[PDB]
Amino acid sequence: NPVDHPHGGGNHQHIGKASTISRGAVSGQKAGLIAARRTGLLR
Amino acid sequence: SATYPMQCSALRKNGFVVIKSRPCKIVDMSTSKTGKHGHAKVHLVAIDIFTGKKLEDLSPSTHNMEVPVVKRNEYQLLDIDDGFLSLMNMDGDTKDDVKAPEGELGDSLQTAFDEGKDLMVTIISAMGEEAAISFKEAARTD
Amino acid sequence: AISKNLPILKNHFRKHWQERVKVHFDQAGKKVSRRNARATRAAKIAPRPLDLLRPVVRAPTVKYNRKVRAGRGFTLAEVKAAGLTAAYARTIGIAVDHRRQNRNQEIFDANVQRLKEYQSKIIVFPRNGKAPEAEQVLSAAATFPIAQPATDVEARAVQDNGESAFRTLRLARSEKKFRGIREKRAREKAEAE
Amino acid sequence: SNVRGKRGKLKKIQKKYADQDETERLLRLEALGTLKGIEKQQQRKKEEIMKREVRE
Amino acid sequence: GNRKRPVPKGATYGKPTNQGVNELKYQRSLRATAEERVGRRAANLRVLNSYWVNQDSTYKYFEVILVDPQHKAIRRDARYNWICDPVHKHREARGLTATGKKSRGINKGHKFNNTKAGRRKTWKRQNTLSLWRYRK
Amino acid sequence: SKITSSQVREHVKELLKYSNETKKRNFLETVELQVGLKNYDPQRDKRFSGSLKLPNCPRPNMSICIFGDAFDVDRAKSCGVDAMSVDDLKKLNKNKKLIKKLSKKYNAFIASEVLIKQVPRLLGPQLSKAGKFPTPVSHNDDLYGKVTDVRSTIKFQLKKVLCLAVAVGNVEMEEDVLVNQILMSVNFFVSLLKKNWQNVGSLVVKSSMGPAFRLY
Amino acid sequence: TVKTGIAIGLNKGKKVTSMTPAPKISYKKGAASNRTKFVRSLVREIAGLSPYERRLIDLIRNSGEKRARKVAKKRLGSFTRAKAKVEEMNNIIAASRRH
RNA sequence: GAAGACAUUGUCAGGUGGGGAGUUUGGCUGGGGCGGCACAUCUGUUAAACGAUAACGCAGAUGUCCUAAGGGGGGCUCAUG
RNA sequence: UUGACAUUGUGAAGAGACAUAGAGGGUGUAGAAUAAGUGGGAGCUUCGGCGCCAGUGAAAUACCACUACCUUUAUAGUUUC
RNA sequence: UUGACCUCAAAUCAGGUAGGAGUACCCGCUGAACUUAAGCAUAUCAAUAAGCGGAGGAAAAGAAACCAACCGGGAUUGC
Ligand SMILES: [Mg+2]
Ligand SMILES: [Mg+2]
Repeated sequence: NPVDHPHGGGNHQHIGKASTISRGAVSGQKAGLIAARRTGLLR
Repeated sequence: SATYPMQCSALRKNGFVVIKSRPCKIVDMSTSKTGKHGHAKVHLVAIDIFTGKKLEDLSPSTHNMEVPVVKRNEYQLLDIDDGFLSLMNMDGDTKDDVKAPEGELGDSLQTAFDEGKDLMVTIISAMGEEAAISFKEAARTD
Repeated sequence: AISKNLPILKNHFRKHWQERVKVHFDQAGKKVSRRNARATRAAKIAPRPLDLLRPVVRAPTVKYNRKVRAGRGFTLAEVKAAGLTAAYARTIGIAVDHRRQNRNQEIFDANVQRLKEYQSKIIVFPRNGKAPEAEQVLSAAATFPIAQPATDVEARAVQDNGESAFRTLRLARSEKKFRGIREKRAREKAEAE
Repeated sequence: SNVRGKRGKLKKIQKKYADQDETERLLRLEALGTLKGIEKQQQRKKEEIMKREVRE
Repeated sequence: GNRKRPVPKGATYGKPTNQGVNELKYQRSLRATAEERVGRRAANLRVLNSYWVNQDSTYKYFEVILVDPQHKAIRRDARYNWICDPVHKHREARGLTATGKKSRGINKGHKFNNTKAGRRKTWKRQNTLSLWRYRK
Repeated sequence: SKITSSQVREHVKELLKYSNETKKRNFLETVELQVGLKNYDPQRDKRFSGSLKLPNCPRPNMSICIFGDAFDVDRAKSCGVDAMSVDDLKKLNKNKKLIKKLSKKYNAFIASEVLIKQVPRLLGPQLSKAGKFPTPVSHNDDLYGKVTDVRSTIKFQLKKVLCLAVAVGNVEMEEDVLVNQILMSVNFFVSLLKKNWQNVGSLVVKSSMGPAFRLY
Repeated sequence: TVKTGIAIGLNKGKKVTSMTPAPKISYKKGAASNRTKFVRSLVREIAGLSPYERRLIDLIRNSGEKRARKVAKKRLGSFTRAKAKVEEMNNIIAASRRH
């Protein structure tokens, strides 16, 4: 539920905004990939 | 005044808006109801005329957005030197304040002036900054 | 809220004003206890007159300088002119104020005269012996009343010499108004080589 | 170093990247993609000179 | 330094005029809280005065003078036996020392109309409604 | 204004004292104002350009050519000013050496409203490169009046160099006229200049064959 | 400084005969005594100068009293204290030049 | 041992900051919402031959333009056939 | 998170920026030559020589000043890194 | 070696003192919101309620780094 997490809520299970989180984010916001330089599976 | 207010629903495609203090020209408009009871929200996608960047936004439809005054003006080239065009107005006025275009428009204009056509230049004014957008050739009055 | 043709009221009752309401039910009882305190104090100081001698003195502002009233205490210069030290005056019942000054000779003379009459009227007992009892009065202020000075006589001769007393006031106000600009013009005239 | 904003970058390099061998640095730069940007900027400069020559 | 408002995570639960947490200042002085801690340490003594001796970025340093009201040299010596009167218990806690009166604003003058006989005393005096027997 | 009229009067006095009495020259000496502007960038900032017409002429005798039509040439016969027709300009046939010779011949050019369109097409851009471009004239206006006007024109244009110079007037004029013209030229310069009287690097008054005098 | 007798003007007020009372000793609180002058001179000799006073000495030596007064007005509270401080530092410069 | 007048700490200043706080989120209306503006105005009509007179009645219009397209004078007569 | 001030003392070097005192300097080609640009200038001359007409060159040459950009020394200098 | 001084300790050392209660009134700290503004955020409620520290029969203040501008007044408190 959206009261419990930033990712919670919605009529479909989806994140909403981007899951890469700034290093300057605050407690309660840092849920996801913190300060990611890149994402995805490299080949 | 330089700029005047307008309503989002009063806006329509190929019109000028102010987004983040930039003169922008709309390419896309889309309205979606917020909630079943509520008013629709306007999503605006626009392109800056000077820089070419894409700027978008979402406002209430009843909200008022700022709109610039855009004037397109017609001039004849005199010289292209040091990246600054020199233009010639009807009644013989001359301005050299316009900087030359830096893209493929500027390259095509430079080649056309080098090989010697009489070139008709359209320059636009919006919110105190000046640029050249297009050039043609005078079919008559050679 | 706002209504018919009535004056605009300003009633400051938007705090918890009912927590601070002082109704003086004890006016009569407080007066009775106040008289009881005065009587027991007089019995405690049984020869002495229940209050010190106060000087006559001129009231401060321009609204009240036409009147004269009672002060806190006598000046040290006044008690030295009366011919007794400040400590001795305080012991024999004269209020002394160390922080007021004498700039007015009439007030100074009135206070010196008032001290002379007080020293003539009192009886000072010896510190050791007989104590010749002397039936106190209760108010040195009532035995030495403050009298307004007579400023003039009630009938005189008319002395008119043609200034109308309005032109004089107007010219005085005008020269005060244009004082400093005239010395400014005089200074620049003097320093004009 | 005289130009503005150089010092702020220098502080960072000293703080965290001081113990980097050149080989390690090169690998990191490639992964970050910084190297590609430098190359592109240089390429654009080469392009500018080329255009002038073509006009001539 | 300042006094941080002791609220959990900075939430004040009120109007935005009271949302300040960081730049709030304590109304008493560091000298005052220093001598108050010294009085709590030695409750059998009486705080007379205090003075600055030193400081750095983190601390301010004071020296507190205290007098023992049970010692016979202060029970006698009439210049100082006024401190043995029970109305002088914890003068530094009631703000009766020099810096306490300075912080309470006790001074003569037109600049001290709010705080001259006590701020709360004057507030009660001019917020009282006075009604007489024969209503004026 | 940082510059004061009494200081201008003083500096004009020793300027005319040197030019007239002590070392007289056979040619008539023009008084020059040479300015340099400060904390300014030609590349980024807007390039200011402006013109003013002085009441008394700085240069009465400077050479001017009138490109003109039939009516303009017929009036130019009465004015006594040199002119070549549209047929003459076509006879020139865009030859660079001869048009460069014409550009060095004539300091100023006056052209008709009709023919000012094809003045670039017949002549090319070397007039804009030199900085002598023809000024428009109409059938209604007087040619000799506009010759007097162009001879009294003062123009400030930024270009690329951060220093400008104009000719205020002759040495031979009267002192109050010279003071008034140099004051109105400095006022016009600071009116064109943004952030006025603080982007003024230096103002120099000089006479032809004369030393420089520094006004701030 | 006598009054005029009328209610307005420059010296308005009632004419009363004056007394010129004896001067109060508290009116001479800031007066300098010989003993405190001697103490102040000795401790100035012992302690020397503070760093802002040293840089003020350099400002009178180099940049003049106007810049010295501006810096002293920034350093101390008011312009009056700045003027007095610059005056006494100029006295120290003169005395050290005599030394 | 390490580090060193740099971190730390204190006070100001800029940035970031739904992690959190407080608050707001027009009206008319043949229910409300969408639509429209009947929300400040103007012409003709409804309008019942003084005036006034309603509806989300009908047909339209306004947020400008003009140093003359203002003021005075003189001369002349227009559309059309 | 970033900057300033304080905590915060003690020593050496190397750069940079201003103030105001003065010096010198500018080579694509063509063109008699080494063209930093501007603006005046048709006469200036000290040689009776140099410019001007004329050659070339985008830009023309004497004789004047101005403004940048460089290098360059010094101060009981002012300072920053 | 011995005897001092300074500073810091230990004693079920000799003798004392503080805490807690009460809290109507008093001296301080800390500190809201409901409410009013016909909405609401500055404001208001209120320098209040709640919370904390400290006294007495009263407390506090109090003998001018005052008020004034007059012919000057003269500690504090209260009406
Ligand atoms: Mg979700
Ligand atoms: Mg704290």
